[PDB]
Amino acid sequence: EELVLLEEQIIFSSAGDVNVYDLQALCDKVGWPRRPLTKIAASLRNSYLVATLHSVTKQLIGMARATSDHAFNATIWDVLVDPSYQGQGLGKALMEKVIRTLLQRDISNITLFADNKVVDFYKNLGFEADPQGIKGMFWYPRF
Amino acid sequence: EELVLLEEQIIFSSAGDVNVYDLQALCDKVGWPRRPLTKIAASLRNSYLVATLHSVTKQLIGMARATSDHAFNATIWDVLVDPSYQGQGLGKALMEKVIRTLLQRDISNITLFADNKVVDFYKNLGFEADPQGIKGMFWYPRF
Repeated sequence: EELVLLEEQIIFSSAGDVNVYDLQALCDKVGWPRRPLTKIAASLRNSYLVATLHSVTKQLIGMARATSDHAFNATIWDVLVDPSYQGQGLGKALMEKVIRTLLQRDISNITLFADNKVVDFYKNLGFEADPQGIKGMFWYPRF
Repeated sequence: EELVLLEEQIIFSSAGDVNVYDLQALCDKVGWPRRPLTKIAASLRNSYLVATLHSVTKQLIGMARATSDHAFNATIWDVLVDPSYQGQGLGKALMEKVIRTLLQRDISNITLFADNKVVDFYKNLGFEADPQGIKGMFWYPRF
């Protein structure tokens, strides 16, 4: 559940205790538009998994979460690493521990939706786009 | 929550009371491989929405479900209609009431993963594949 990955030491956790203001700040640094904090809070309590990287010298520096039906499917959302800490393998390690936690829970199929600029990053983790022509689709997206 | 769509009368419901054996039979008729009934049961209890079509003259004839983080995302899974009842607009109406229920709950982005043979069916409902080059990805899929 709580594990040191690096040594300042970077700690992984799947406790899911994220302060919504800390997450907002982290989303600001990576240039994300703000979303209502009560909604962020709702999304955290109702995610199947909330996985965090913290920097204790505790500062939140990464997050990934997933939705799931606890059986067949889990979809990963909102993966981000503090840009001051990128390039050090911390995103790659966050995702690995997320995938492994979901496999540990026997979830048959792990899914995500990837921006074009970050598709190769997911390929290198074992994700595969449009398997056998399956298409990811959104309802009237505004991106 | 419970609504008549057609008149035998076809009833829509979002109660989520699905007997796992009824669902297994319905999956058999559309030619789906079986999955462990305890897992199906788990997937039903832990879906954000379980939507059913029944034929009362009660026989289960359609289902759709979704996962969700109750805020920003909902992904639709396991949409099926009894093949004896296909072509009568019942799948199209099941999906509409699913989308509308999710919008009623203020979910920002509605997602699904579509087989190639059924992508146009979802387009005609307002879904859009690979918006701005986003790619749906699975982890080591075996399809």
